[PDB]
Amino acid sequence: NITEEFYQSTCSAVSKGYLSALRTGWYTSVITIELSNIKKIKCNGTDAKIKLIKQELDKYKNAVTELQLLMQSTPATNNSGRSLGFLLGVGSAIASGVAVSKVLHLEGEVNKIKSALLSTNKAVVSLSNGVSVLTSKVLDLKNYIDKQLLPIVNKQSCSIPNIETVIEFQQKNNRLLEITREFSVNAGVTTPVSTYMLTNSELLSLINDMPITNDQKKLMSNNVQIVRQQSYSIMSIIKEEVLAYVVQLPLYGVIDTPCWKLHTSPLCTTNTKEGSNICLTRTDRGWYCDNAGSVSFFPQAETCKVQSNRVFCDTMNSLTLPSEVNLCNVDIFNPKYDCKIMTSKTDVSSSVITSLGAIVSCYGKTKCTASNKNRGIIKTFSNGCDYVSNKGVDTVSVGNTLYYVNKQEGKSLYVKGEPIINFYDPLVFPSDQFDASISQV
Amino acid sequence: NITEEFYQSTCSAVSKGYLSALRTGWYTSVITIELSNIKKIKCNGTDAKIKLIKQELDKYKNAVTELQLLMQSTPATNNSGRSLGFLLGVGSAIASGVAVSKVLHLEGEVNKIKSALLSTNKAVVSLSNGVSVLTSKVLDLKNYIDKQLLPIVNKQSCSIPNIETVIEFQQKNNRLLEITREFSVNAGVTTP
Amino acid sequence: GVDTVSVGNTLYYVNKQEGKSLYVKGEPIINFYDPLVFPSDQFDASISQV
Amino acid sequence: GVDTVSVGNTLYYVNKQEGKSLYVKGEPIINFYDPLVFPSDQFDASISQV
Amino acid sequence: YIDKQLLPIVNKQSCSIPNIETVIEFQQKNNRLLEITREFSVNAGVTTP
Ligand SMILES: [Cl-]
Ligand SMILES: [Cl-]
Ligand SMILES: [Cl-]
Ligand SMILES: [Cl-]
Repeated sequence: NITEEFYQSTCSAVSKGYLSALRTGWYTSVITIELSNIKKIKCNGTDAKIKLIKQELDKYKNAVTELQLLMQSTPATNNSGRSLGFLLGVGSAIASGVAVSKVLHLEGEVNKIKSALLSTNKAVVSLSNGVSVLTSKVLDLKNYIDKQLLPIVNKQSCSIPNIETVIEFQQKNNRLLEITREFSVNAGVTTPVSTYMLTNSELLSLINDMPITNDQKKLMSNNVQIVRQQSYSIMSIIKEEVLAYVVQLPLYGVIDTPCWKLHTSPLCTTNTKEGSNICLTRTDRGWYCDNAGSVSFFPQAETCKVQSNRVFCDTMNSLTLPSEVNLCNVDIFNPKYDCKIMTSKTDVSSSVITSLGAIVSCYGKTKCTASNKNRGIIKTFSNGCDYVSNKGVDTVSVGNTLYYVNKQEGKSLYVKGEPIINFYDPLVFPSDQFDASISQV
Repeated sequence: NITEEFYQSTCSAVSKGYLSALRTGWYTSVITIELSNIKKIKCNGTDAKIKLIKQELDKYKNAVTELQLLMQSTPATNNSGRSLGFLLGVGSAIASGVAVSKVLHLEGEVNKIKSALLSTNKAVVSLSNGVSVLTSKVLDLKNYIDKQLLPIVNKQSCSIPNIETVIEFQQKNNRLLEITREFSVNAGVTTP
Repeated sequence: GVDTVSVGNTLYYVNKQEGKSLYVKGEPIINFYDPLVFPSDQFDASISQV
Repeated sequence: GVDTVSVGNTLYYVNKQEGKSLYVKGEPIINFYDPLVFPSDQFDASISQV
Repeated sequence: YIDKQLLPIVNKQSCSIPNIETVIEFQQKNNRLLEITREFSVNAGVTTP
């Protein structure tokens, strides 16, 4: 159950009650498509059905050629001031998948995988470097072409195939064309992993066969759409009648730990004289999750995805902070943690839509209200930082900007308190601390 | 007519003459596709045209199953120093649409919409919360499957369909597959 | 009359939209400040704050 | 010889690109500054500006 | 004709489904055999004209 508290003293709000799903590691599987090595199409027969097969077989060959050009390259990808995102480190997202992909280029490795998938479509292979991976065969075009399409290709006659075969081949070949299509506009690396790359059935099956915890299996299976978004597909090799690409799946080593979202907004004095005011803003906004005795902090919004009451985050875009970082919500002047803030003289009106309400920073001549769809305006905000819950409120207006509030169910608590900006003498207040803290000020 | 002035004193330039089109609010409509509830495909006939229909009908079922898994989740999305972007507030882009979506989960609301779109493909429905929305039916696979594909599915015979029907069904079903495709890689929320 | 502009190793194509430009001459305001007391560490500031 | 690096709760995989690294030893330059007069609010600065 | 055009659909469990034009063509070629047999069977093996 989601709850929320607004702190009038620091113009901020915390949303509690969430459960964690943090990607901590990676699992790499090798997906294969068995290809038919065919060059020639020996047939002088000008039959329309033969022509259609020839045309489809031509797309097949171009895809293979196109993929071979992609294989020649080494896979790579590249993954505000009121946020602490600049403090983050820089990881290499597909470094694990690429490491596996490089092994696949070694001679014998390809033939090793093909041997394992000879009788079955699912196997575990020991790679020459000494790493085991789940290998899977999702499509056998080699079988279909050699079994259904050989007499119309390998011979001058060329017994004209039925129309249903022409349709069927286009259906089966289509997946190869789409995979090639995605890789070719993404330089061999795609994310999220599409259903062309890995169908819902294949992914669910892969998850079940992943030797992970039953909780992780359940978690990933109920949130496949999120798993896809946190996954990469890496074109590896197309060699000796087999296309292979590495699918890099998220590993959730942290599950069901409490998470909370911190919302922040500018806190300024409200003197009538324009420009005689000083401002203060908490800069530690973002997602927080308890994690191994510390706290994983995610400054950027893109990093975390919320499903009902569970938060999916990526640890690569996080900081590991002392748990005392939470003290900034209760006592920003606490002696255990130096709470991060920024100062300014620019008192501009704005609103932050929270999980269960809205924070309004209203300054100057700005019209700031909250409304119900039926009644209309039910609250007019005064200058300063204020808050309203989503219960009974549908929209909030700050100036010419109308915000819809989240209609998530849950209780809000208004924690009254003197705005801390009132504690500072404007005559000696440093209003040029773009990245600062309580003690630094 | 566009004009422009450069101010040498402050190293800046202003381009005038433009007309506004500002998004100030949101309008939410409910788009519907009538689906045929089919499980079984009773037919032992190994005819190639039957096989193609079966395969296409299998994609249809997987799409439905895939969408049902997506429905289980609550929709959400996340929408330099020389710019003042850091001064901006933080809205919730799909808060209005999601609010409508939640109403649709309430029992009776679904049947209420289906009743309005019974005779027409365009109607306005009063939702139980007290909000009216334009509702639209853009595809009726329920009609097509039950009218063109029932004898080849509901019975052991299974009178083999013409090749043109096999083509036609793939054409109509394709849209459902693509919609499902977009939702599945976008966690149920797409834009544009 | 201009199609491109080059600054260092960077070539910019200009927009070929039709319309009149006006060059408003004026003393660069940076010349009004004494460098000895000029605060050059105001990342987010204003005229009065400087 | 290294495959991963862990900082706090964050596990980074390292690039397995082949190539030689050189560790150039040297006194951390932060040790050269007196903290009593060190400007720690220079968001965009330089050696001489500090 | 049978051994060249119709063997895979007869000699094997698969049975790669033949095109519709072959179905038509075989009926055309086979027809003559059926008619010859037809004439002989109502004429006790001797026909004239
Ligand atoms: Cl045919
Ligand atoms: Cl909105
Ligand atoms: Cl350019
Ligand atoms: Cl990593």
